[PDB]
Amino acid sequence: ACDYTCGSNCYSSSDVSTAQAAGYKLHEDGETVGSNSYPHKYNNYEGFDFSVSSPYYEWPILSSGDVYSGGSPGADRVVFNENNQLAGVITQTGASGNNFVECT
Ligand SMILES: [Ca+2]
Repeated sequence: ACDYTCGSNCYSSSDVSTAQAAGYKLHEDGETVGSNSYPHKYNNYEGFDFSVSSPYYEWPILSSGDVYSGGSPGADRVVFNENNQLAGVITQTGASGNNFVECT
């Protein structure tokens, strides 16, 4: 079973914790990786109901289980906040342009 399903990508709770730990470390180090500079601020224009408060940051999560190191980020992402609390798992998959949709 999937703890989080983004389009056709299945994710376990272990996948999301491994991702978030990598992103959070980069945020503490004031560093980024990839052409689009991740992690970077996430604005919740879509009004997703997060039970953790902002500021929020996004980091790519990959379908392969590897942690993101540069190269193609895919469409999925973890969103965490300033206290290193998980907000939710989101995707561009099924969404136009600059929208996101939640992972289910
Ligand atoms: Ca996995």
